[PDB]
Amino acid sequence: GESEELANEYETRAVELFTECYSNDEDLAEQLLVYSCEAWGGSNCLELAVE
Amino acid sequence: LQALFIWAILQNKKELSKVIWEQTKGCTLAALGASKLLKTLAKVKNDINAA
Repeated sequence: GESEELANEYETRAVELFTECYSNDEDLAEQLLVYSCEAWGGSNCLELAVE
Repeated sequence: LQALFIWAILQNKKELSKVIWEQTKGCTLAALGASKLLKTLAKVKNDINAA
């Protein structure tokens, strides 16, 4: 139950930060969507949103 | 005054528009014409923030 609540909190946080980043600039937010963090988990922001 | 209201209303100024709206004679015609212009310009697909 605690890990489910904390999961909901961080997915809300990711959505709300990216809508700010897109609203202030479009091109650099589309730069953000495709980057791999030099192997964070070895994946992408959009791919982790999908999986 | 309706021309300057079109000027301020196109630019999405949102607060100069009300100040100049209060000075206008044809008030409800101004509000309906501005509503129609902005509902058109909200359909332009590039730069969705301005939309």
